[PDB]
Amino acid sequence: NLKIFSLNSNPELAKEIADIVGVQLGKCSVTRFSDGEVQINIEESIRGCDCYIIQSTSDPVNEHIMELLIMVDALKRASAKTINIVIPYYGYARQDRKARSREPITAKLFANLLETAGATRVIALDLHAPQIQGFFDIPIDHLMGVPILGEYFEGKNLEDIVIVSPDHGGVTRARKLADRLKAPIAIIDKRMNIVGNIEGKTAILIDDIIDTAGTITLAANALVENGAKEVYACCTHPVLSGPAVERINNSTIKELVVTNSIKLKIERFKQLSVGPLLAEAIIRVHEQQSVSYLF
Amino acid sequence: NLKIFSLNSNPELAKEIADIVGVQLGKCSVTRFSDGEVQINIEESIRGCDCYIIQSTSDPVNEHIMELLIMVDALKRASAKTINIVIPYYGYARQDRKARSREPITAKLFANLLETAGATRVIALDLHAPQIQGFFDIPIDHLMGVPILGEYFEGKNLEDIVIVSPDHGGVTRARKLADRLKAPIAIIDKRMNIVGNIEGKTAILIDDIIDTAGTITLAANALVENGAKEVYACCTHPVLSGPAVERINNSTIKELVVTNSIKLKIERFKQLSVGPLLAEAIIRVHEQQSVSYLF
Ligand SMILES: Nc1ncnc2c1ncn2[C@@H]1O[C@H](COP(=O)(O)CP(=O)(O)O)[C@@H](O)[C@H]1O
Ligand SMILES: Nc1ncnc2c1ncn2[C@@H]1O[C@H](COP(=O)(O)CP(=O)(O)O)[C@@H](O)[C@H]1O
Ligand SMILES: CP(=O)(O)OC[C@H]1O[C@@H](n2cnc3c(N)ncnc32)[C@H](O)[C@@H]1O
Ligand SMILES: CP(=O)(O)OC[C@H]1O[C@@H](n2cnc3c(N)ncnc32)[C@H](O)[C@@H]1O
Repeated sequence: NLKIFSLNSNPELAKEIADIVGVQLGKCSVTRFSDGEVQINIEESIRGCDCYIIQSTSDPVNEHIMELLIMVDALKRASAKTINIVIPYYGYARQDRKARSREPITAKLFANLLETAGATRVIALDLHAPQIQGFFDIPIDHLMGVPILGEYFEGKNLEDIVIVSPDHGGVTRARKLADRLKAPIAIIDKRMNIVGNIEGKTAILIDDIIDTAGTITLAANALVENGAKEVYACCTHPVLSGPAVERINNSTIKELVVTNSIKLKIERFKQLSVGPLLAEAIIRVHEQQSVSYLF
Repeated sequence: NLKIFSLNSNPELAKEIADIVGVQLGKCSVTRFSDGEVQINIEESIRGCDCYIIQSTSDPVNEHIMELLIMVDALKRASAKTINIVIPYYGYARQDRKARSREPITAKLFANLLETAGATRVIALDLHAPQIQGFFDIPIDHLMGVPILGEYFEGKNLEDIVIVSPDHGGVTRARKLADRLKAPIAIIDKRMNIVGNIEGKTAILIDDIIDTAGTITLAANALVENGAKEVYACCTHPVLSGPAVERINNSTIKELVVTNSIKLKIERFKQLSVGPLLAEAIIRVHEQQSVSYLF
């Protein structure tokens, strides 16, 4: 049958996914010996079971990566039938090529590591570059989070919107959101110009990851300065490190909308859940049903 | 110790490169048996030599891919020291992810095939997606073509330029060319809107591949209709299949600028050579000098 294990990155999301699915989370202690080495106890036999491990490789990234790899090894040697990795947030996704000399392509190395450890398949959400799906030779399902952010805004009954991409590489994303809301797009062209008509419109800034918030807050204020009626901001993954919160709270962003792909105070925010989406992906993968239906 | 072989895709480019490097192309004939199967005769012993093969996997793509793989196999079994692949145009680079269900990720399979056949390293030019560099675990150098197209436009003394991206996924590229030309950018948003000020400006349309020319010609005419003084168009790889030439010749494109990464009658065009760029790269790879010196 189906066993779901949660590691340490996002226990809540895991529990939420297990409940939506209708099963109790797997019994296992994933602790740390006194020396910081990862210790793993899977307290119930799992021979012949299909295991799903839920882990975001978010802060601290290297610890979550290692306890994930170590867990995969434990399951492989314990005879799991399949070892399915559910990764709500894929750390290192941004290092997807040699942008400069002698740089590692970490997203690819992670992929090689996971396969070497023994992973059977991966279920990922809003990967920074969709080409990362090709970094694996094991099956990998890539879910989009935009439909979730889109539904929330549509329910706000907004009028006169313009979807804004905070930089050059986010235009495709901005376009997927514009499509769903039947709206135009404008882009921030920082060398900080604004390409597109944002005058008197409700601007929605969308990015995949919101990390330090420099570009996003900087872009918001400039949207307002240039005539936008109000600015909303959203992303799938709330990394929010450094002075992010500080910056967001002090900006002109009316509301920051994020998902719980990463565990988290912000004054004007709203966290949407990707629990239902992942749970449903899990069931379909497990009942061998079409996943394309989720798109 | 250095030997360069040309396969059938682009003999001219290969000879040009060898002339710059100063070697005579290696002795081998790649022909067809009466039934269509590749026959490969390597006329000289290459034991211990560093072999570089020059092949674009352009039309007919599957034939060029097979003769390349078969050549790699011949070299491997003939004891080449290294087998270095110079790919000016990487066919199948557009299938870099699962954009819709049950699709293959061909760019990745090609990479897996090349390594399986025995490739040591790859030198590629303007890959459709830079992440394709991470599809390999063998070393791969990714040369850029924009600087070549940029130099040629600066020599036009065009004023009031705007670089235009023909769609959402080409904005980063458009930006690298704008940076060069210290110019602004506009983008075509087809659901066919134009986001950006193109009124009375010389518009330069830039894409990586120009295949059927539907989007590009369609974008040109719309640029003109909306107030652009004149439109130029450029790309690195001239696939130009189908009714491309037909369409280009009949459009308002003042001049189509391409490179010779792919072998080619167009009325207003200009072909620039990537021969010098690839040749210097081969020399630096063989000598183990810095390749990043070239960027
Ligand atoms: N419209 C979509 N947007 C983006 N990619 C999608 C969409 N539809 C399907 N895909 C891709 O196809 C994958 C799932 O499809 P498959 O498992 O091949 C087929 P099945 O429909 O049998 O599950 C997803 O993980 C995603 O990568
Ligand atoms: N400015 C840059 N733009 C794009 N790619 C670059 C840049 N700098 C270096 N690279 C990457 O680094 C590769 C070449 O440098 P490396 O082999 O890492 C180091 P070396 O300079 O020692 O050769 C290129 O093929 C390219 O992928
Ligand atoms: C705008 P992009 O092209 O999507 O961003 C990729 C760049 O960000 C850098 N990057 C990688 N990991 C990072 C991280 N965790 N924080 C900040 N930037 C990162 C990479 O070196 C790469 O040059
Ligand atoms: C510009 P893009 O968003 O990178 O385009 C990717 C899509 O173009 C298509 N594509 C793949 N191979 C191609 C080919 N040789 N001819 C035309 N389009 C191709 C596929 O439908 C793929 O999902």
